[PDB]
Amino acid sequence: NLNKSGGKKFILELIETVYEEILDLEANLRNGQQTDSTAMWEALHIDDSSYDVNPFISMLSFDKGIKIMPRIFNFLDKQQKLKILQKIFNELSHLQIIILSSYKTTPKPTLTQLKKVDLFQMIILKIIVSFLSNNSNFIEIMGLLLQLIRNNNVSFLTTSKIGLNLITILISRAALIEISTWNEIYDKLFTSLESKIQLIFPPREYNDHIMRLQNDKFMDEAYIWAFLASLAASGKLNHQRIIIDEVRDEIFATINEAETLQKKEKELSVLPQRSQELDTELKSIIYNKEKLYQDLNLFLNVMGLVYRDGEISEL
Amino acid sequence: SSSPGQLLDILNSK
Repeated sequence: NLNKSGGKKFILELIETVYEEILDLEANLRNGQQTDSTAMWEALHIDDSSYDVNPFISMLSFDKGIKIMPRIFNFLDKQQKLKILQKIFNELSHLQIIILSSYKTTPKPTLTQLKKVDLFQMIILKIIVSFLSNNSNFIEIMGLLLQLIRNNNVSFLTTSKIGLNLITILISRAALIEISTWNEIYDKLFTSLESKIQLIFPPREYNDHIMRLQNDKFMDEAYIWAFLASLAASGKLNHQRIIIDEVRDEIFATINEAETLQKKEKELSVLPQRSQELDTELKSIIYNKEKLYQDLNLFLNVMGLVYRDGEISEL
Repeated sequence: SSSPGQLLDILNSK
């Protein structure tokens, strides 16, 4: 709730103040003058724990708040940027974008709501990716994972596209970086997901609703298989056994979709007369068939398995 | 390291 942070008028006032401070920093920098980001940092209210929901977290409920984030990062140092990431991960369940992108809390999102989710995904996740790829050590990445696991219902976060993608980024970065602390932290994360891994795949009624609003012929689930690939890759054999068991029905459902597309391709390609529209139809079927093969193989190959010629076998 | 052996079987078994 917006009232748990000071209300709509207070947060909108904070955003306007943030913009004023960024415009001043940008003007000073452009004119080749000295810059002091103290006023801008203070206008963000990150160290402010006066409210049930931090004012920075509520600012992220608005497009204006989201859109200024890369520009904010141009004027901050490493520890300030890390404090922002720590705040985001600490209050991730209170983030409106998580509630909007979760099929559990928002089973029927409007087109406007879907656009907000795509915006947060494009801007915020690109910032997190760049920062962790360049300015983060083992302790700091481990710290962010612990912030996520200790302050949130991790299973609820996985019902959200943003939540799932944020976890994939942390896991993938941790995997690139001893073995020991990461094995322990991966296991704590695995505990919060165990018996609930199937819940990362949204219901069919949810997919239908999104597909109808976006004019999608197929639901894009590449991010789910990317998460499963990163979870499997950092896991021991026992973790992999559990993952495969929990998503077995989803593996077979994807194979069925790919096989239905292969049949459609065969039926349409044998037609003698082929207009530009039928060629568009065939190219669309082949693209979506190969997409399902590739997304599933991203997950399978990691465990030394492969889906080829209608069967899963050893790689 | 031999993960494909058992994993392929668990994917069918249950």
